[PDB]
Amino acid sequence: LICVNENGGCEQYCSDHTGTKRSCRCHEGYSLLADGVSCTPTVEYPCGKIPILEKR
Amino acid sequence: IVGGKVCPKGECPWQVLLLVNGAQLCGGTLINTIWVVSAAHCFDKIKNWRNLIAVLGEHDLSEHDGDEQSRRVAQVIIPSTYVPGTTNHDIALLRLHQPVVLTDHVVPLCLPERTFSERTLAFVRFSLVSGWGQLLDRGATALELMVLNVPRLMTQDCLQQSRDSPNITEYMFCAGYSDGSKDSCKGDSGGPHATHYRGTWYLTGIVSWGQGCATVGHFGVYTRVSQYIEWLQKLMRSEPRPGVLLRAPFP
Ligand SMILES: Cc1cc2ccc1[C@@H](C)COC(=O)Nc1ccc(C3(c4nnn[nH]4)CC3)c(c1)CN(C)C(=O)[C@@H]2Nc1ccc2c(N)nccc2c1
Ligand SMILES: [Ca+2]
Repeated sequence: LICVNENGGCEQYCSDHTGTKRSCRCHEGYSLLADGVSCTPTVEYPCGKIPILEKR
Repeated sequence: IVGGKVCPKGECPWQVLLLVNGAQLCGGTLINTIWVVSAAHCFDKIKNWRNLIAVLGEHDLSEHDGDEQSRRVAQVIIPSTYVPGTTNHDIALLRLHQPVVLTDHVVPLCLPERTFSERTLAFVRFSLVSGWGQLLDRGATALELMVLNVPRLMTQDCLQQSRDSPNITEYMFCAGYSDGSKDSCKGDSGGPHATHYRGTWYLTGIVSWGQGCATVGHFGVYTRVSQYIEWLQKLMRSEPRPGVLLRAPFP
């Protein structure tokens, strides 16, 4: 059950699979990077990001 | 908010101000372009359901700077388990009549998945609470949006550190300080308790209840949003129903 330990290394969501398998996922407005852990915005105003701080 | 600071304009972009007949009622949290999460108790005394307004991009109540967006509240959804005048299940899901437009000053807070919130976010010690509530107990409310960083306690520790109060249930959590220096107040009710994790902010709590404001021996009590994720998600997939107030089964 990899997800209970340090979020399974996921930046956002973590799903446990049969065996030593884990899939990271992201909120809508983000895509998962090829590292399989990181979430990158796909939209101009993704949730939980503060534009005036992001643009700084 | 007692003992916090002004939230610099645009740094709390998911904060919602709820108005009834143009008067300050409660706060709320924008979670996408059409949905706002607030506290069920904010609606106990409403008679004029058609005069409920949500304002996004608000900062200073004394001036209109053009970043404000006002929307009529089309629906207020409350869990069937909430009892008016009490504390448990203090959550409301509000559907705006028209979506807000996302801008640098209007951005949703992430509503997290339950597992992520219970396994990870629940262990992030400090989170931000905000609103235009009382600056002092029995004092004036704020003209500029205020924000405060508060630590979360395990419920066993909240009970031990507190000095005829209602029970702290599994649908709640304590956060704040027992030395009377810092707290959210009644005017902040419904506002966000926002938690940062790996570069993103998430909704973990709703300003709910307590005794006075920043009173010695008492912490602030917040609705434990993780218990409502499935409930909120199912409702957001639902079609609107005539009438503003809707009681929906919980779980
Ligand atoms: C649920 C609840 C809320 C509150 C006090 C008690 C209760 C329960 C026990 C009884 O239930 C109630 O008292 N219910 C209730 C229903 C409607 C209203 C509203 C109102 N009433 N008149 N103008 N506005 C907001 C609608 C109101 C309370 C006003 N009010 C005292 C509240 O909001 C207050 N909020 C906080 C929120 C956060 C607090 C914090 N961290 N540290 C200290 C105190 C705090 C008080
Ligand atoms: Ca303004």
